[PDB]
Amino acid sequence: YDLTSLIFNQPRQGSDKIGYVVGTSMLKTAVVATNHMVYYPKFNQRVSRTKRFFAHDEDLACVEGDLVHIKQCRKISKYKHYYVFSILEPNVEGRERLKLGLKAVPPPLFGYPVSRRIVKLN
Amino acid sequence: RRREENLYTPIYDFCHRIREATEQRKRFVVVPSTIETRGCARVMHDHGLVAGFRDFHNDRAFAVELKYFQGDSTINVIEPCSYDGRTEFEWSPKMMRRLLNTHGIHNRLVVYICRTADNRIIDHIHAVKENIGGRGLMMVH
Amino acid sequence: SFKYATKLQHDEMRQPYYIHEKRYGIFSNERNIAKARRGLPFITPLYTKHMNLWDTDTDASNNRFFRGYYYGQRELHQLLGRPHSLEATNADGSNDLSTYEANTSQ
Amino acid sequence: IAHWYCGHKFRHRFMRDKRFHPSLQASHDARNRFSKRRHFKTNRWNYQQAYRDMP
Amino acid sequence: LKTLDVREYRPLAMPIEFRFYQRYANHPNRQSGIQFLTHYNTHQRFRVNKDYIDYMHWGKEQGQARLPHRHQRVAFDFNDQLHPTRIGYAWFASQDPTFGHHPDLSSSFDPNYRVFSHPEHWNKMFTKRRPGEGDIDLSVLPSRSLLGPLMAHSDTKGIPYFKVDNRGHSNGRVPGVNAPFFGEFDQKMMQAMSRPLNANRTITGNDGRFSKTIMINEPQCNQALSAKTASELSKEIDKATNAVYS
Amino acid sequence: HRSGKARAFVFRDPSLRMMRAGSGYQQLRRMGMPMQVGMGWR
Amino acid sequence: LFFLRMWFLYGCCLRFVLFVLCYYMSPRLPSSGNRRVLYAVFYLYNFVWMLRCFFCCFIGLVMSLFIIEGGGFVDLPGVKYYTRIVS
Amino acid sequence: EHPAIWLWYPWRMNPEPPTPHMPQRRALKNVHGAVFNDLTPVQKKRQEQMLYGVNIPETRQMKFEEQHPLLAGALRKLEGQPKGFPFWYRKYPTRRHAYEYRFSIPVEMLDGYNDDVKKALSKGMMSIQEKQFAQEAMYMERYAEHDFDTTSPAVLAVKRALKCRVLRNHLLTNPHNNIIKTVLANTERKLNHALRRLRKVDFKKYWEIIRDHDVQDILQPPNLVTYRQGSYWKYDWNAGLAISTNLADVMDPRGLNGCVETGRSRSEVARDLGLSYTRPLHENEKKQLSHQAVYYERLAKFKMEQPEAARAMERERFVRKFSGMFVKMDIRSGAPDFPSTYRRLLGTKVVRWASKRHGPN
Amino acid sequence: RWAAKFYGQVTFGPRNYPYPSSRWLARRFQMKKHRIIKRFRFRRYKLAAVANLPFAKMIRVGMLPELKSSKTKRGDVVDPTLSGQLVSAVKNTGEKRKGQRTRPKSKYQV
RNA sequence: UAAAUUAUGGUCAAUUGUUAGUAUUCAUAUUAAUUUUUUUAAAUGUUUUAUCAUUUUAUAAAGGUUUAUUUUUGAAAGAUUUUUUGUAUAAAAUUUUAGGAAUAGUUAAUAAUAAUUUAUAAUUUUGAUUAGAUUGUUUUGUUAAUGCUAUUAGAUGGGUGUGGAAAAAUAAAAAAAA
RNA sequence: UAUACAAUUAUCAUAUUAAAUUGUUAAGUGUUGAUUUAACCAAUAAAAAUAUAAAUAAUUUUUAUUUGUUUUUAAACACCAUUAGGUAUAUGCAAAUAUAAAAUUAUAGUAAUUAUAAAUUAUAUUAAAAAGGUAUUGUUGCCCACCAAUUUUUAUAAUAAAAAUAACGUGCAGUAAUUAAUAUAUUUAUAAAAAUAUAUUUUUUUUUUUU
Ligand SMILES: [Mg+2]
Ligand SMILES: [Mg+2]
Ligand SMILES: [Mg+2]
Ligand SMILES: [Mg+2]
Ligand SMILES: [Mg+2]
Ligand SMILES: [Mg+2]
Ligand SMILES: [Mg+2]
Ligand SMILES: [Mg+2]
Ligand SMILES: [Mg+2]
Ligand SMILES: [Mg+2]
Ligand SMILES: [Mg+2]
Ligand SMILES: [Mg+2]
Ligand SMILES: [Mg+2]
Ligand SMILES: [Mg+2]
Ligand SMILES: [Mg+2]
Ligand SMILES: [Mg+2]
Ligand SMILES: [Mg+2]
Ligand SMILES: [Mg+2]
Ligand SMILES: [Mg+2]
Ligand SMILES: [Mg+2]
Ligand SMILES: [Mg+2]
Ligand SMILES: [Mg+2]
Ligand SMILES: [Mg+2]
Repeated sequence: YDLTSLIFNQPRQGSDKIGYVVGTSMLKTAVVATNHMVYYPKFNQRVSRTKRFFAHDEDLACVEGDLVHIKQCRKISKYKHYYVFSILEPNVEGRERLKLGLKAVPPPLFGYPVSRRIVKLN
Repeated sequence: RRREENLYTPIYDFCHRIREATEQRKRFVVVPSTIETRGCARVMHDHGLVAGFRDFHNDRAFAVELKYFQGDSTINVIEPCSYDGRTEFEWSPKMMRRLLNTHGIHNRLVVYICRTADNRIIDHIHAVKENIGGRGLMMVH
Repeated sequence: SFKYATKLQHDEMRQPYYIHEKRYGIFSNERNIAKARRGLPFITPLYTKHMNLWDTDTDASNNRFFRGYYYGQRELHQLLGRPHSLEATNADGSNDLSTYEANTSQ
Repeated sequence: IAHWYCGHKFRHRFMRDKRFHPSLQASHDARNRFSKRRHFKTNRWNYQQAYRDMP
Repeated sequence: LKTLDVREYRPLAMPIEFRFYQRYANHPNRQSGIQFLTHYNTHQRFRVNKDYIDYMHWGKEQGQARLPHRHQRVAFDFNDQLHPTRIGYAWFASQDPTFGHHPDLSSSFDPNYRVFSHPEHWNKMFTKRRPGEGDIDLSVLPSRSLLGPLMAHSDTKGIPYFKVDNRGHSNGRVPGVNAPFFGEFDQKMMQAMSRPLNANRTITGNDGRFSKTIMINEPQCNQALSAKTASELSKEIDKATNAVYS
Repeated sequence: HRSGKARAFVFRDPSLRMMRAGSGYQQLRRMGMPMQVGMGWR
Repeated sequence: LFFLRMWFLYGCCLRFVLFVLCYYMSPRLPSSGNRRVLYAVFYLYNFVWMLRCFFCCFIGLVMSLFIIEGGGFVDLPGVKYYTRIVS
Repeated sequence: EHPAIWLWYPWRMNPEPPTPHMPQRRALKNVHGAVFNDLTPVQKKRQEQMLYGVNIPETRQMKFEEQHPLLAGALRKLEGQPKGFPFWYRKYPTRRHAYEYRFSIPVEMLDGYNDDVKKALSKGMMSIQEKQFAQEAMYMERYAEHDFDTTSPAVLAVKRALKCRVLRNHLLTNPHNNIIKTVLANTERKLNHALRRLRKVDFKKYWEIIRDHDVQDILQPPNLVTYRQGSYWKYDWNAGLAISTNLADVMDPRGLNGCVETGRSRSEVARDLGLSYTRPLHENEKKQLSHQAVYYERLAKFKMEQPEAARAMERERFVRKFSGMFVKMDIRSGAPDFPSTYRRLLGTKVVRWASKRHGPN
Repeated sequence: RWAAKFYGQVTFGPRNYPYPSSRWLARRFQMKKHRIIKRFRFRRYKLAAVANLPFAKMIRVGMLPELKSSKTKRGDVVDPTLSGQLVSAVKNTGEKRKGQRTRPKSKYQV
């Protein structure tokens, strides 16, 4: 019981997911971040976790930062069991940003954390 | 103010307002006004744990008038059901029915307030009457 | 509420078997029992959950687990653009309708 | 609390339970709960010109 | 360290703060206590970053220096007066001609009023505490200088003459303040919290242990009872009167 | 004892202790929440 | 209960050990005397551990292996294990 | 020479300073950890344009004349003559609206006074704080939806943009006041909020604000980790603007939805209605696709014109199918993730893979 | 700060004890801290943390073969280039160059 | 924002340590266990057949796996005179170590392609991969109780690939074509 | 061996809604010499004063930013050393009590606990009256480190670390305790510890409502 089952009647658990598109570096492939729910009966409370999926968009509509509906399907490639069923919210700003030749979204400033100290000046 | 701290609820500090105002023997308390809060007040005033109450249709708050008898209060203890808003306790009808029973004798002495699917604020006695389960709010006696 | 009700080995403490039929069709498991790899360790998952708790069919009105506010319903209301709060007028999380729901007959 | 789990003291058990506590979980605001301090002051001397493709 | 006690020392004293720490706090800056009955955003008075209190100069009239000032209190005693309703007598013309100024109508009453507290407003911490020293904000106490009234003195009369303001009292027409006041004063709040005994909220009531108050509320039509309201009153009257404890 | 466990000032109302237990693991097992994916008892 | 004193029982109630040395040690004041301490050996997962335990037992004709049980505390600091019988 | 070295004599509280010594003056970070040495030429232009003076746009005079032609008619009769009645009051709805002279004194009120007074209330005589408030009022007026609008996103974003520039150049001058470092960082955060709400309210204004004041550096997602989990895009969910688009003006909705009964995706119903939604492509995707489109023509040409080479390759493939690990497809062979479903083989039996996970799952 | 303010738990008194530490306890732990610090000084400890290296793992320079105090114990194995650079750092830390900021000096620093 | 009755209904929550100034779930208690006792297991030769062959007879050896294990009817059941269909291999959740860093026959598109196809690739600080320990999602014990504390065992790669399905090299207690 | 924290107030190290930052002033020569100090020794001595308002409240800064170490003595005081000097106070680096925690010690296997506050303790110039105890029939009371043997665990730094411990030899660190103690900082060293820079009372108090 969470948002996803609240909106959908799913034939099988995880057959529908709503998420955001994070990155498209792969042709006809949209990566999607999605939330699901965990219950701790000891404390009687819920937590939201998050998970990434590869979804198959033929025809390449999805721009990074789209709100998409996603469904379970035929095995497509090694990691893609999901396809983009519908764009709920497209990214209008991102699309106009692309049309001008710029990247959909600015690339994140820092990468993953390190245990070193990088001294890089000028 | 931070993460580890409990997440307070209008019910939580409603109960603690009343408790502290009862300890200082005050006649009036100004207290948070939400649906289930003034629900709780009407129920307490039904059972006579409280002298009176009013909502002035002021947005934030409304007021409760406390009752004292024989020099101490009419309220022994008043406690909220949950410390957080992130925790929600559900009361099965059989549980609310257990409360009513003290080793074979019917006990209405203590009152428990709860929400219904129907948005009603009820004591556990009417709840058991119509056999509906509800979400816990507070106990008082 | 006691230890005897902890033991589900009684049939009186356990959701009955037939539920799994009602969800997946009748005599559906006889298929699964003849499967190649079975019961070592795992068997084709047996779904028995009291039918008023089913996540698939039921919703916020008949099922108490849906109307839990701070994780399911909070997100839903943020998304749909209803005003919401901890202790609200409507059973689920919400003080009022959103703009779309007020302006459109569904 | 069984004494074999985690440290030899008791409080070590509750110190690893705080790792699983529901309202303590890692998110976009609270990050790197388990080693905060290895990553501290890591980029101080790393000079990165921010990304602007728009005037 | 040495794992044992080298000294055999048993103090017999049991200070109440050491034992029950749930109810008492000996830490400095935590002394203001747990008060729920304040108006601030924390029930813990000592985390509140707004009004820092002054233990030396405060609490003449309020008792302890921890407790809220007379004008900010959200809880009221039985025999103590509650807040004055601000005005900002003409409207008592219907009343007793001799009746003077009602005790609860005040010209100047500010629920938001900054009381001067030294540790906030005069802060000597960064200094050696010599006679002139410490940093002071003057925005708290109203200026007793003559500079103000001199600098602003004009031939155009004041705001009241010019009637610049819109609105008025925020509640619109108020029997005490704007409009005239008719009928009787309820000085205790007895009629102000009562429970409607009726589905129409026409008749309301207040019950003590052994006494019962039935009050007819129809201020619009001048307390003229309808057929339904009267047939209702004959119910509330005899159900109040045939009650066991009245 | 700055170094040691927090103690309640008074007891806890047992009735409330039983009211907060409604959604606990035993009640869930009785409702049938967890999927039975293995042989279980023989 | 003190659970770290039992380290060499390894989750067992009793142990089997072989005799090596027997020396004497003086207890913590104000208890004077000589406490007899037997220095024993046993093996687990092909590791040979030297166990050090309090000799309360009765020695008859010369014998080798003992049976070790853990107790409460004793006069002598540092010696957790006690002797049941000698075989 | 090569990495910095911290030397710590452990009896001392802290290490000795490093050998290369670092820069003598600490770099000034923005909120996200990016470094600005100085204002960018654009921001610099904004402050140089604040400093010497601001101006009321004749836009306001114009809409004043079209909306209240009578009042403007009166002022048009009376120019240069001292006025005892302020006809111009509609032109300046708010106290803040008149910035061209000190103390919110409208221009046409100075008609009958001394020229010395006129110079004493001029822009040149403003304090610096007053000048900031001037620039802020001008810009707030150009982006405001009505006169008294403050809290709306565009206004908020602009005023915070300005405040931010001011604090930035201030820190450029006098290096250590960390009070204002902190206030700059907080302002930058609230600016980030305001802008990200703007692009989902009206995006062109969002664009032209970024282009006027040159803040794109606080719209950059902070770090890859929290971005990959889609918590950067998760913001406009919390703000409640996620569904706010009102498509129909853009993006004809007919091909954005999937078929519930059919099961076909949105790309499918778009295919069927003969519509194409496709994001503009970079050169990557274009040259990949244009390389792939032609496979069959290249192949047809190959097997027509050069049969022997083909037959060689085919020999190798056909014979390969009989050699190799698995000859037939079973649950074991047809496991899409081999190392994942059998992890228990990975060290000992199966040496091909050194790790159990190469993908999301 | 890098080093430890305290050693062991210096504030142990009963709850609501209205000071961080009692005199007795703080004196005990002052003793232990004293012993440790004195050990650091006389053995001539030196630690280093180098850029572009794991930081939590600190090269102990006081054990390096050149700077080692003992004539007996085998010191440590650190890269030849890096160790040369560490030796140069320790050496040129010693004395005050004018125009540089004055930094505390001691016998045990050499 | 009013009370309620045609009256005990819808079937039992109930806590037992003789301590040693005080603060803090910590020795000596009961229940459950190991200490502790031969009233439930068991021996080798599976069996037909058309003869050097061909039919019947499919998950207890070990290794140590935490994003992990998933599947058909073509065998038998099984009934007509012969051609008989379609549905399956895919996923989602839950995943341990006090003091925490990078992993890799590697992602996605093309296709029954490429030991050198094309690409701005994939996993990771929302805790990865190695490495320790460990047989995973109806089984226990204590308890008035949200808890704490158990649950075995059984799926370990390929290399003339038989068979419906690899589950195929002692170790039954499954009647195996009169 | 298993067998139920708190959530109304809990002092050592995981900060967070905040208004600051910047100011060029002062002071110096007449003359024949015992100043300062409990006491020594070097040897011109005078001095560095001004700012309020304003900044809006909350929702994704936790790899970012931040908590008294600072160029210039040809300028002193002060401090450290001793007639021969050093140093003389926020441009590098530096997270860190203001508390989110589960019996003491201990680098998270060592010993079995520890910590704690009001009982009791004869001399402080009132027309005799205010006072502290790590001891517990109580100063002939207790305790503190180094300096040997041994015992035991390990994350082996001049001479490893830690814990048990009842010798020998130095002293006299602590109980307002013979220059009050306590914490941080820096230096110093037979050993407790000592010098200086800041905070502070688990140290004992001495008290001008315009003169
Ligand atoms: Mg149980
Ligand atoms: Mg003691
Ligand atoms: Mg005493
Ligand atoms: Mg053990
Ligand atoms: Mg003993
Ligand atoms: Mg897979
Ligand atoms: Mg392996
Ligand atoms: Mg020191
Ligand atoms: Mg096997
Ligand atoms: Mg492993
Ligand atoms: Mg899974
Ligand atoms: Mg799978
Ligand atoms: Mg083989
Ligand atoms: Mg902390
Ligand atoms: Mg200097
Ligand atoms: Mg040893
Ligand atoms: Mg040693
Ligand atoms: Mg002494
Ligand atoms: Mg001393
Ligand atoms: Mg002394
Ligand atoms: Mg000291
Ligand atoms: Mg010394
Ligand atoms: Mg010292």
